[PDB]
Amino acid sequence: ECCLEYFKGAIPLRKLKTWYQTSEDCSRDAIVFVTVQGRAICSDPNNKRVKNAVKYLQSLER
Amino acid sequence: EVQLVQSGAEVKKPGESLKISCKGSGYSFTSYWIGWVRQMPGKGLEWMGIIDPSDSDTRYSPSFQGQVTISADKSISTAYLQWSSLKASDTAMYYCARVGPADVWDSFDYWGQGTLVTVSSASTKGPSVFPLAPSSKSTSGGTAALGCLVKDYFPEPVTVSWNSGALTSGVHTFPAVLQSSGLYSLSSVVTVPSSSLGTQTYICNVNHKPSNTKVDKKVEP
Amino acid sequence: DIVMTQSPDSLAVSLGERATINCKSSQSVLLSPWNSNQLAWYQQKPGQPPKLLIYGASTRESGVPDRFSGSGSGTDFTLTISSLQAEDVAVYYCQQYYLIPSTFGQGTKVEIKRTVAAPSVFIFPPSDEQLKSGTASVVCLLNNFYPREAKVQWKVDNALQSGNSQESVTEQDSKDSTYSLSSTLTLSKADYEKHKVYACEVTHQGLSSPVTKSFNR
Repeated sequence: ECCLEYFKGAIPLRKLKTWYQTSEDCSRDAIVFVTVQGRAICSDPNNKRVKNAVKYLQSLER
Repeated sequence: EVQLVQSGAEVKKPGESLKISCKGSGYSFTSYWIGWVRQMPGKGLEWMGIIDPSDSDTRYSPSFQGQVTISADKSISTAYLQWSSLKASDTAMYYCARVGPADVWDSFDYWGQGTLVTVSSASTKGPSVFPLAPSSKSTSGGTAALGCLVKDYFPEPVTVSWNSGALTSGVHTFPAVLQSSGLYSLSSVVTVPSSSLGTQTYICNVNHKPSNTKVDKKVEP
Repeated sequence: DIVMTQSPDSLAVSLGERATINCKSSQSVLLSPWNSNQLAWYQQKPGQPPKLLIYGASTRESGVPDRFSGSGSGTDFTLTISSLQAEDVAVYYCQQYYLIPSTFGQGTKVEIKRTVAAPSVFIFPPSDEQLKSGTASVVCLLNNFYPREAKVQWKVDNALQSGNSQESVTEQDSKDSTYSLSSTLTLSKADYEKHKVYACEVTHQGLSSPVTKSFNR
């Protein structure tokens, strides 16, 4: 249920389907992107590029 | 430089299958997405779908999903658009185009020349050429209109010249209309000096390559 | 989805004058973290593919002349041609690429404005050659008029014809900026010989009252 480590590469923006965040009980508590191929990408919630991607996805969903 | 080369015009019957192609050159083909855009006759541009040739990740417009298949073969730097069973309503120009590299998505920065697809149950047929004789009543400006009606052909196009190309001024060759028969009809007119009609010869030269048809028609009062 | 809408649908501007085309998106296309409006303008000339003119709402593509500019933000955008040149006659499309489907506006046709010119109306009876094959096409020609808007009315023995004619209009002439239109009335040889008066009635703003051109079979 938790991320073991954060993904270190570039966020593939065109491949993103959605996101969620994991529980606060997690050590590497994360924003998790889900790709259209169904892969998960474990990300630092405080990283600026992560935040920008979520803001884009939120605009699609709201 | 970047080129996208699309396959040639297609004339098909309803129910036939068709695959058209878009070949890239002069850039990294797998580095950019390719889109397909429909333009029905006299209408606007419709975004159909896009594909990432690196992994064949394909996205369709809801209007086209399940109606066409978009694919790509990266080993030959080619994208495709295909139908299993064409309908007359599929008659349109189809453009492929490259999506630019910007985030998140981008404009279409390069376009193929387009593939014209014509779907009709009609078969190849050369036209009949009828004169549009210049009126016997005198006109107000000392000018007369004459012409040729080029009727009942398939498919487009035909070409019309006058006096083997020697007469070009004052010619109007109109867009074909598609008759309820499924055959096309077109008129070409020229405005000429009234006083020439007695002595100047006027011949329309009609050519329809699909039927290998060449017709020369003299038009007299 | 985001729906793109352009206004006006058609625009006539004098050579040398400013042209303005508007584009509205049904939702914002401002990609905030990138401070870029995800909006392009394309130009399409007859028989050619579209060409990218402007992207990011306001950035001119390489090799695009300075007279083209884009402005606006969020949901309202404008394409301005500061001084219309002859080669600028085309259909202009906006497109959002904020998300996919990256949908296009419906397009705006830009043509040259000029003074009202009335059509020169001609009528052509079917040829004896055609009648021999069993069909009769009557052609009415409206030559060199402006504006494009013209009504053609077919009358056979004063009966208003319906659904038995088709018309075709030329592209704006490159030298005099007029249009020509041809209408064809098609009927069988039989129906043709049932009647006597064949009339083409033309309405156009260039004409004081509808011009009728006719012949007796």
